[PDB]
Amino acid sequence: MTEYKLVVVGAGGVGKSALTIQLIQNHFVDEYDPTIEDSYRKQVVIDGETCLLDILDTAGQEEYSAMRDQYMRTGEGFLCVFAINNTKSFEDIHQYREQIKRVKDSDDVPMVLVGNKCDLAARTVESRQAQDLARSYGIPYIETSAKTRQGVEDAFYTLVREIRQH
Ligand SMILES: Nc1nc2c(ncn2[C@@H]2O[C@H](COP(=O)(O)OP(=O)(O)NP(=O)(O)O)[C@@H](O)[C@H]2O)c(=O)[nH]1
Ligand SMILES: [Ca+2]
Ligand SMILES: [Ca+2]
Ligand SMILES: [Mg+2]
Ligand SMILES: [Mg+2]
Repeated sequence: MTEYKLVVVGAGGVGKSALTIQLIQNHFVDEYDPTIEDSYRKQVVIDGETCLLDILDTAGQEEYSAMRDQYMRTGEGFLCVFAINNTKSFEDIHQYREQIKRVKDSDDVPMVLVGNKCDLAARTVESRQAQDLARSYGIPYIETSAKTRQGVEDAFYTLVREIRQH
């Protein structure tokens, strides 16, 4: 069956693990345990196609930035996550996109911009600002909440649909 290699990237604490675990395991991780690098696999049907999602949950702590090159080489599609209550995390997106662009030597890498924690009211990144960033990258913007599950499947499945346009 077709396999899709997804990689979830973004600053520390934005909810990469919580999103991935919500998708794969259907529960919300409330506690905060920083990730080094974990892998998840699951067979799922997306638009009629049985496929295997292979998902890499990466480190947001800058200490582990040396590991990015390796996972960017291997990944087919990138979920670029910030939190809508973390302006700095939104600004950090560009450094991830730029490295992906270098490593892939490509301006057309399958990606989806994700504004997570949309259940929280302390928003400092408005939808339109993120829409604009995604537009400049040629990619979709989707808001999510790992806590409520809002948008979670949509974000990951959209990334599969972007890889398929590639
Ligand atoms: N309210 C709310 N809290 C969230 C959401 N996603 C994550 N959190 C919380 O934010 C904290 C960090 O989540 P986590 O998934 O561990 O972030 P991370 O991006 O994987 N961290 P790291 O980069 O260090 O591995 C946790 O306490 C988690 O419960 C969300 O959608 N809504
Ligand atoms: Ca829980
Ligand atoms: Ca692009
Ligand atoms: Mg994590
Ligand atoms: Mg503002």
